[PDB]
Amino acid sequence: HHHHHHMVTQFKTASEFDSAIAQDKLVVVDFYATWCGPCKMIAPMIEKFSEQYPQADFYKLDVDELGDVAQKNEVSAMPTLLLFKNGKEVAKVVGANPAAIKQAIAANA
Ligand SMILES: [Zn+2]
Ligand SMILES: [Zn+2]
Ligand SMILES: [Zn+2]
Repeated sequence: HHHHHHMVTQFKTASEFDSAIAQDKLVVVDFYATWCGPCKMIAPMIEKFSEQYPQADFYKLDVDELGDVAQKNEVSAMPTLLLFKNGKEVAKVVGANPAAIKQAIAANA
């Protein structure tokens, strides 16, 4: 019954980031870079999760484009999946293990 899609939306600016995470719902943010190997390896999992948890909003952020947002959120390892609810970080999953990311989403959705 794949009658519609959910997307992993790319943040354009810091202000869109700030507003998006303010919501009263799980917001999942994949911090990546085009140079990042493990990020590409986990991209497929994150896309699938976005359509597995339609009650959460999924986004991605290119640290080459919004390195400032990355700096404010203390993202260093890559990929980093940051999860927020009501303006507050609720998980910070570091690295490329799909199992941990899945546990974190399931915990917070
Ligand atoms: Zn149907
Ligand atoms: Zn789809
Ligand atoms: Zn749906």
